[PDB]
Amino acid sequence: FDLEGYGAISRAMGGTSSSYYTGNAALISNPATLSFAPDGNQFELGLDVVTTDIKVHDSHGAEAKSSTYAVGAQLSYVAQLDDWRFGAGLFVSSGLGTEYGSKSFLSQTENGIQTSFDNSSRLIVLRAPIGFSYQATSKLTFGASVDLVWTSLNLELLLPSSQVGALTAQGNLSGGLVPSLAGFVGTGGAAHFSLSRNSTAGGAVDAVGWGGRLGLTYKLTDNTVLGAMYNFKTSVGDLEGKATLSAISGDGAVLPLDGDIRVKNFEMPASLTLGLAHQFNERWVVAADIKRAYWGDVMDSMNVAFISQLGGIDVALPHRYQDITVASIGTAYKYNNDLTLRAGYSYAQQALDSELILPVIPAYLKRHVTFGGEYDFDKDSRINLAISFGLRERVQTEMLRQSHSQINAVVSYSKNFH
Repeated sequence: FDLEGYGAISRAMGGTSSSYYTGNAALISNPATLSFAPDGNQFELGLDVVTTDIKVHDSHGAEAKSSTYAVGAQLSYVAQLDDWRFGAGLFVSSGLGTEYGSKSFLSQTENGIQTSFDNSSRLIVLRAPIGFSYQATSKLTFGASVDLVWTSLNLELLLPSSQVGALTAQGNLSGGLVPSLAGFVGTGGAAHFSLSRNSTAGGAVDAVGWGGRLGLTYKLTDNTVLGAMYNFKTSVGDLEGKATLSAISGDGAVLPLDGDIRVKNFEMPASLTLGLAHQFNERWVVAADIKRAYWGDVMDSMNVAFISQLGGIDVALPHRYQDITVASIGTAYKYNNDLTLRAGYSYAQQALDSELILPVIPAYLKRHVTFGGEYDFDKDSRINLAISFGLRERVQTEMLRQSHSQINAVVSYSKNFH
């Protein structure tokens, strides 16, 4: 979602972030970094663009071709008040997700009828940090940040009867409606969710949250820095909106019901990263961070409740223990006095599998490989660059094979106010 450091610049160097100037994006990173910022007041201005490519194939020529793009932004201004550095920003990750069309084997009944229903998802995060960085000694900086959050989810899932069957079997599905139209669907049917309503005026199924953050740094040597930060599991609230469940019979008939979803305990990971920035040269600077996503850490259940005039349906997915580890290294050579060149590789590696291959919910990529530079044309104006690579992956276990990749591409601009 954003466990990739973030920063037009912190993206260029493998996602590294913990101990070196990473731009104003250190507000959602390590706010202690903001103390390595030029004097006066930096004003960052970022524009993100991701595209994503998913191929799903199984039981012969299953042909699910998704290929969306998303687009984010960055409006930030970190201001220096002596040893204090105050700052705030707006950050966007809008359009992220999937779209398969209503032509897919994903849009065929469990018995195999081509439905007109769509398979697609799209999320919109809206972080808004208020942060500070505090210079303390000639060797140690500290920073915190707190952010209001706002998420918006539209999605068009379809579940071939047997999946629903498995969900009732597990004890995860329930509700008035399950008995009632079990026979209308019938083994060989399918139910289909559609929370659309992107008109936020409607319901949209959206929520407000609160993230947190704080970190530090140590100049162990004069040519070596020592970063650490703990992102808090962001307390997202309930996603309440308006959706439309639609059961589908063996021969292709459709009952459209209209109600309200309430998604509960969408667990976001707390994370703790550590690393360093050795500088054995006045061009060659190199960063290396390890990150540990404190993932599954509460013993709740994500609870999706659909309530209609005709009764409720309800799904409860437990919070399995889980966690990931992103080893990220990055590099920035100074070709000249106006030019830095960055590159980075990073390898995430999660444990305990959790291989619930959800086509409409893409999975985090392990190997990333990123490049990028910087260029000055004003010295009080400045402009950063990055591109990263989601490296080819296979994941598969109903039987389903999926193979997908991602490709981020950022820009930002800092007009400095001395």
